[PDB]
Amino acid sequence: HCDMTLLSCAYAGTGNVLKVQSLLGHCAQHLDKGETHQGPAVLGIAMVAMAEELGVEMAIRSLEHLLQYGEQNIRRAVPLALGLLCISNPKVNVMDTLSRLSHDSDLEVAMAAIISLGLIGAGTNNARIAGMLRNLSSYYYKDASALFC
Amino acid sequence: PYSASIKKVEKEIKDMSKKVNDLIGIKESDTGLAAPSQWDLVSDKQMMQEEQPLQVARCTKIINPNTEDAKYVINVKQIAKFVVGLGDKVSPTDIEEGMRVGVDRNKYQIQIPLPPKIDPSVTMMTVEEKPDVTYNDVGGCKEQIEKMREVVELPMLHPEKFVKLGIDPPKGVLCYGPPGTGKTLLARAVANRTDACFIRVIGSELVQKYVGEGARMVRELFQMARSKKACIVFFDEVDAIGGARFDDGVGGDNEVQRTMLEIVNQLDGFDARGNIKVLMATNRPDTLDPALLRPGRLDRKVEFGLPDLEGRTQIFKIHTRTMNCERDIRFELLARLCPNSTGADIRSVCTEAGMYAIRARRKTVTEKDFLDAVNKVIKGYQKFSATPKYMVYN
Amino acid sequence: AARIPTVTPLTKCKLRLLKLERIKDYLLMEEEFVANQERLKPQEEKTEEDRSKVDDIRGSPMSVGSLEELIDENHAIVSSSVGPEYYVSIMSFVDKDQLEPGCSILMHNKVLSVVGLLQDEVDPMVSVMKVEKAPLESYADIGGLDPQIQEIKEAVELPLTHPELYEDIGIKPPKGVILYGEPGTGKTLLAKAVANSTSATFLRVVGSELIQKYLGDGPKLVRELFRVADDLSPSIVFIDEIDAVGTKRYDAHSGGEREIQRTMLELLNQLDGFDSRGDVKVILATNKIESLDPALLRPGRIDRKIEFPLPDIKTRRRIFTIHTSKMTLSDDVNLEEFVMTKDEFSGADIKAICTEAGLLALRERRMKVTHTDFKKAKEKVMFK
Amino acid sequence: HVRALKEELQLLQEPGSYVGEVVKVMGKSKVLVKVHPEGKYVVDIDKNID
Ligand SMILES: Nc1ncnc2c1ncn2[C@@H]1O[C@H](COP(=O)(O)OP(=O)(O)OP(=O)(O)O)[C@@H](O)[C@H]1O
Ligand SMILES: Nc1ncnc2c1ncn2[C@@H]1O[C@H](COP(=O)(O)OP(=O)(O)O)[C@@H](O)[C@H]1O
Repeated sequence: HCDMTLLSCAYAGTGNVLKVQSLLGHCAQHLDKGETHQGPAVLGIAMVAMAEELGVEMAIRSLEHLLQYGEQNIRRAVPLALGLLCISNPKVNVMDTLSRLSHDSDLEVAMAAIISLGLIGAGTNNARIAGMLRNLSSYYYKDASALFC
Repeated sequence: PYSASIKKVEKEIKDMSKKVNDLIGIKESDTGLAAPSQWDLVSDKQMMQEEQPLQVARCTKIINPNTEDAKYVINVKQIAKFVVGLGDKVSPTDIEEGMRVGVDRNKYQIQIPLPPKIDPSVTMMTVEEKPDVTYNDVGGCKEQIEKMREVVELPMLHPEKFVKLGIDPPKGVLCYGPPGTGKTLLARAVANRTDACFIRVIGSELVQKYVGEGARMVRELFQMARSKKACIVFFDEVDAIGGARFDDGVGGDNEVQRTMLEIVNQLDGFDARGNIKVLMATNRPDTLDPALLRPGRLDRKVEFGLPDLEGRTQIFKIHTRTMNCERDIRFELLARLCPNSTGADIRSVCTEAGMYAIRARRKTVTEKDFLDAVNKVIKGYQKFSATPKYMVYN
Repeated sequence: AARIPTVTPLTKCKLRLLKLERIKDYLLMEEEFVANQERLKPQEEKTEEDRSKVDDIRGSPMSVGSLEELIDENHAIVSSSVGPEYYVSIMSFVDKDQLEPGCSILMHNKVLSVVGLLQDEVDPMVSVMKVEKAPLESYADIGGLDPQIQEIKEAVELPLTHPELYEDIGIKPPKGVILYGEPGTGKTLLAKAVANSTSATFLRVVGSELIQKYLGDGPKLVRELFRVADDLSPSIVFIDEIDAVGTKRYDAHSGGEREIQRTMLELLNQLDGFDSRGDVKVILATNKIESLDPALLRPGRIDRKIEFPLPDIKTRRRIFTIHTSKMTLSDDVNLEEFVMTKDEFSGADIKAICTEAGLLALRERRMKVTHTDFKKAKEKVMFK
Repeated sequence: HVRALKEELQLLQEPGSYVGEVVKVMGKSKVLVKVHPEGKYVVDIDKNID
């Protein structure tokens, strides 16, 4: 965890493709229950990719692939990483992915997607984000934590 | 500068992609085989479950059961008849006499019921995809549109007024007019408009070879319709299925009479079709038999003719909704320059105007271009024009 | 296979290199993920153990059946080739995309479960009408008229030339072009150029071929031609000799006039029926259009009208200079002498005269053709 | 000769051989031929046939 966090913060905003590939390879390794090391790797991938628009797009595609094939920890981390990639930039594809994720059975993934949606719409006052947040609040009336998020 | 540096790297990656995909297995092109990553389930258990668990249970036809007991009768169309019984996984209320079902391949006992055979001859004749004809694209027949909707859509759109009013909704509609006057262009509209199933019976799609092999198709179509909740069966070129009975001397032109009679019977009387609305379209209705056109089977007799003065303008406005033409064109002058032309003629005029404009150099249509196109489509192609020989409906 | 269709870069920009590097990285990650499955739990060869187990599970002897319905949930209803209807289910390798009536479904030999599909390589109607090779040379071999060469090009090839020009104008290609002209006008010669230049599938239909002997057959032939051409690919199907719809009466067909009428109605329906035929073009020609059914010509079924007149006195020169390109003719005669020999010498007349002159030169085994050979061919051609 | 003759005793004991006419052949020794009264089917090939 410490090593990957250091590597991520070190190369954040540098766009070095080799480090992104190394992080992806680290994520691709199936790990026994107990290791939370994948989430920091995904966040570091997002941090390295934020620098370039092409980097942002390839990171979004890789995050979609990881979500399709990722573990529970990777599934929880992907919404936060993709929200980081598109802060204050409501890209329609990312918003739709977050809308799909916010209805996941796992509550933690739901709150992660909700927080990513809030981050993406921060300061833009997007009507679509407000509407989907209203729909989620209506859905999650019974859950206190989900309503809080 | 590094022209060979990038092309070689790309070629290496492209070759390696196949060199690595061949290591999992997608090759060995078969003749109807699925992907090894598509039948994986049946390897030792699923195959031993998809195969060892089940039996063929060949399907056959039932005759009737015998009272005082289960006493069901087994009958095979091509194998043999036999006294058999159903399986332990069936109910005794559903013992339909004359029902297609399979019996235990060994026990010769019906273990699974089945729906009636589809007779693929009348199963292929379902729409399954509405045409791209919308209401806004069939302008020029507003009164006919309202009349057709009152029979196909309005009665089913809000089935509360008709019950409160206390009158049975009108039964069907026949659209007979000069050729090209917009019959199919509206039938496709009806298909893409409502949601109830629409069956397209091409007037030639009922004349079978053997004696009576055609009428059976009518019964099959009628059953496939009555099977669903609500159906609207649109038959075109209804002038072919049957015109009338005129037998004299040697028996001729009679077989079509049997087909027409069978179509009428399934359409009227003896527990009629009920929740099935007919929408026919003849182009030479002069020969239609008195019985078919008699009210109660095709009550509505809407007619679709040539737009007089404003129909042509509406056709020009609709069929030209996606043509790059000069805004200073006077279409109404064109609608007045076509004394008696068909709507398909208007669409062809818009097309020819597009072609002429694209011909030499222009990028947008010109009023003079549409004028020149009219001079050829109507004033030049008038030799046949298809109108004079069918205007009298004969 | 269809990994990435983005080639818009078409240059040495860094975007193309970045996309290729990302694709390579994704492929490497997938390969690494897949390799560990065998490294940790191979559990089998995965190359031949699976194929052998499939062969030993599915009935080794697979029969030639016929699918007749659709049962999605591990079931299917078909008839045994002997005749007995079967309730064979779906197997693991079913790949149920060809679940249509007629395709033979291969069942097991032990339990007769669906083992394999039946690859179909027949298409009898299409084959009895599919053009294999180009008929003739380029359009330059037609010669003389080219009043329809541009028109026919716009009607057929122009849609296939670059279908954005008609797209940018906001219209679709013309419906159909019917080539009517004097007997031997070269209409078939026009289809020759259409085929030699054509790009998509083309079907040839003999005019009498639509009228069959058994009642109800002709409509079936028309519907089958429509299915074959449309269901095969974008096509240009020419039903030559359309006048044979009712002009000629034969005793082979059981039905009388109400059979040619039914065939014509079926053809009209197939041309402008109640569905989307797709991207299919029709080019038919006739020599006696005075009797053709008026409904089959209304704008909407056959749109473009093309008339072919006899070769012009100025066009006759090009026709002659064309049909005699490779002939070693002696300079004794001048073609213009026979150019006006016939008052109404059609295009076929020039070819007949040239062939007769060649034959006459052949009878004497001479090397060139003399004026007398042409003189003797002219009388034998026009005068009979 | 006698050993053969006694061998034909069991030769005529085994079941006969059906007649076949391959309408279409398939790669890797696949055969779909016309059964006399039945039809066709998918099968494999023998060990010593080109
Ligand atoms: N009122 C209309 N609005 C729009 N398009 C129309 C109209 N009338 C005819 N058309 C055009 O007519 C064509 C389809 O109608 P179609 O010619 O098949 O009618 P029809 O009377 O069934 O012909 P036929 O009886 O000869 O088969 C299309 O090109 C369509 O755009
Ligand atoms: N330049 C030409 N113009 C017209 N016809 C030509 C020309 N050159 C050759 N022909 C002849 O035209 C005929 C093409 O068939 P076609 O005239 O359409 O027959 P039909 O009219 O009987 O269907 C052939 O006999 C061919 O030799």
